[PDB]
This record gives sequence, C-alpha cells and structure tokens, in this order.
Amino acid sequence: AKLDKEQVIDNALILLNEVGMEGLTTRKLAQKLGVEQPTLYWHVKNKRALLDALAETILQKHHHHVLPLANESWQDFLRNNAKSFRQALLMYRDGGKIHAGTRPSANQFETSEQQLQFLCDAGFTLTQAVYALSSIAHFTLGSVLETQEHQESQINYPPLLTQAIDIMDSDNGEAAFLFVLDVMISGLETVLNN
Amino acid sequence: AKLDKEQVIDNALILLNEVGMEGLTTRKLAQKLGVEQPTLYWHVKNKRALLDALAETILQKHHHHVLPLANESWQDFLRNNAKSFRQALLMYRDGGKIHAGTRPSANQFETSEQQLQFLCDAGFTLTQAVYALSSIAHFTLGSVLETQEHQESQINYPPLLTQAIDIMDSDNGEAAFLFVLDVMISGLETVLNN
Repeated sequence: AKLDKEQVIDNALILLNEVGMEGLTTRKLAQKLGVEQPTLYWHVKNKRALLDALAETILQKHHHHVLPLANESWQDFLRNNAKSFRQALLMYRDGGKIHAGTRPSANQFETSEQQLQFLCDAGFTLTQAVYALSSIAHFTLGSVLETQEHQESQINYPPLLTQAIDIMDSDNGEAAFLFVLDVMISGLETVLNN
Repeated sequence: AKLDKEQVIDNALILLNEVGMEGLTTRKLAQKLGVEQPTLYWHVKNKRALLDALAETILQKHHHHVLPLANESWQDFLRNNAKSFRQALLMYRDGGKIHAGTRPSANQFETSEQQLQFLCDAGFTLTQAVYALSSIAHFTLGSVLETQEHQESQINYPPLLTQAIDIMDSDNGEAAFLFVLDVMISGLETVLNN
C-alpha cells in the first residue's frame, strides 16, 4: 500500500513508548516503517512536526471530555475536561513533554471554539474564558510532568518536607490534582462575582 | 586546577543555552571542560543527574522569593514566590522542561521546610499547605512550558479561538499567569473558610 498518515502516527506512538521523546527520531521512525527519510518527510518534515502530530493524535484518541455534556454546569465541564486531559496525557511516555506548546489541530477547531462560546454563554468575558481554559491546561500539564518524571526515575528530608513528598507521590499526584482543580473552580466563581 | 562542581555546572548552563536540553549531552560537556567522561562522571553520573543539577542551580541562582518577607501575608508570599519561580524558569533555554520532576536540593531543605511551616502557621493543614504549594508549582511550570515552546517555534482559526491565541501569545502568557495566580489565591481563601 501507500504510506498514510495514520500508519505513520500509529507507528510513531509505538516507538514513543519504546524509546521516549528524546530517543524518538525521524531516522528511527523511517526504519520502523521501512521507508527512507525523503518518503517520511512528506508526512512529518522534522522531529518537532512529528511531536506536534503525536500530541494532536493522543488528544484525538484519548481526550474525550471536550464538550460539556447535556445539562453539565461550567464547573463540572472544566472539572471533567481537566480529568480527561490529565488521563490522556498520562497514556503515553513523555506525554506531558510532548504536549507542551502545541495548538489545536483542524479536527479540534470546532470543539475549541465551542468551549470558548460555552464559557462566554455562562457569563465569562471572552478574556476570562481564555484564561480559565489556560488555568486548567497549564495546571494539568504541570501536574502530569511532575508525576511522569517521578515515575520515570527508573536521603534525609526535614519532617514536614518528608510528609509533603509522601503526600504528592503516594498516589502519583491524584489527590493534589483534585484539590487544586476545586480550588480553581472556586476562584473562578469568585471572578464571576465581580 | 581541580575540576570543581561549580565549574562543571556553570559550563553546563552555557551549553544548555547554546544547544538546548535535547542537545545537551555529557560527551559534549566533557569536551567543553577539556576532560574525559570518567573524570566528569564523578560530578554528574549521567544526563538525568546533570539536568537535576542544572534545575537546582538555576533556582539557587535566580529564584530568590523563597521565604515570606517580613510582614508578608501568605497570599502575597504565594503570589511572589510564583512570580519569582516563573522568572527563574524563563532564564534558561528549556528551563521548564529541565525543571520538571526535580526535588529540592540539600541547600533548599531549610527554606522548603520553612515554607510548609509558614503556611501551617497561617492556618492551613499540612496537607492543604502541601497542595497549595503544588498548585503554584504546577501551574507556573505549565505556563512556562507553553510560552517557551511557543517562543521556540523558530492558518485560519475560528474567531474566538483566533482571539484566544492572541490573548495568550501577545505577552508570552504574563496576563493569563497573573489572573490565574489570583484565582488560585481566592480559591485557597475559600478552602481556609471550611
């Protein structure tokens, strides 16, 4: 057959888990596909384009809470959107690092617009809606980077710090994530007050 | 002279700006120092140990709001700690990526303990204090990763999304960062209520 983009990206996702972000290169991916680099080039012009395509595909495949459910409040929508995002980023090795800085793809323009419109319809200004979505994206990304790096690891701390480390690490940052997510929702409610 | 750790790390910081995180390798750093790898080994046993040392040194050199100022409220302390952190992470190429997952070093144990004690003294439970500090760290890290990747880059979006991109990018995420930081503070105030 012809080499198609889905075939390229599915093979790349496999390779990402096998070797990690740093290890992933277009040379290696070409080898895996049994083509030469000029052939792969038409699909992914360089490593950064490859990583962008991986990031987009991981969300498309695994980040499903991208619109509010029927009757869902904006509070529940942000909460569930964040949880869905976090789980999607945790699906692949270096998933957080891969995601950072990427934009929505063409197949996500529609739902990204609807998110913004939804929040505006809830009473947020456009600026406040943009910032609210950024709050969830950035906090979630930071949370995932932290847990992935701690996991990826394969000493006498003071006592409060020793408890702190145990509190963050013992569930891979889940409880802390939930707590902050409710903190953010409550602070946004406060923004809507004035 | 003898090769000392400060000399190793200062040279590594230079190399980090020159080549980036991915490009940075112990082979290249050995070359820069004019030593062989077994000699460098005694300082940094591998790349991950090198990156940990860079992360720690960048905070030591540039992240100065690590304790509350005389008379500072916990609200102002978290705000200024976050701002100080963000600026420190932006000082170096891939500063955000480098930082992710690292722990405080021995020279930061004292101030990390005092941060926790301070928040407890303000009325936070230890668990709430740990989570509050995580909220600032993770959100700030996500904010910096996003701006660094957008900058590091060297198309018809729908209209709200087009405005969203402009709102986030036009000041490298500064206004959004400030807004969320106040959102987090307000939500934490709400936590202290109950």
